[PDB]
Amino acid sequence: MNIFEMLRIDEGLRLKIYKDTEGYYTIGIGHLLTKSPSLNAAKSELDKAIGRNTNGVITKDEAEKLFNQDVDAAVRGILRNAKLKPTYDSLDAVRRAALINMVFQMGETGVAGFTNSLRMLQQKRWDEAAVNLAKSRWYNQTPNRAKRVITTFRTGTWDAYK
Ligand SMILES: [Cl-]
Repeated sequence: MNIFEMLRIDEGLRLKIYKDTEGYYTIGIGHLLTKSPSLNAAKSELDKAIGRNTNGVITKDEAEKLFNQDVDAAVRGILRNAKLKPTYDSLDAVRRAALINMVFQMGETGVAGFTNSLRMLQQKRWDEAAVNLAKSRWYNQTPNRAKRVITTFRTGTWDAYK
């Protein structure tokens, strides 16, 4: 198991424009297109992202390419962020994948807002961090995916994904 397989399980794969759990226009492996309610603004972003006239449909390779970019952007955003970087550097490899997962889903800003939980992860107080992470909108809205991520932080193994 690795970050790519983990995120592919959590996000799934759709080759046609769809709406996410928040109701936003998305495509591929969790690639957010726009928060705008316009399906046209969505198609326009999509064509911009792919570099061709897509009419809302992409191929598997195209989905995979967006996915490579998104993962790369996520890690990098973590490494340039004063609140995230110290937590990331402190963790083992499996738990690093859990943090990349949260950032891919909610963005750097959202994650940087879990101040108390990050402080608990740095200290390696696993059980305590798991309880604090669950007191969030994130956990209440996407509880099955949140439990998987939280279990990963708690255990430092890929058990929740096997
Ligand atoms: Cl893009």
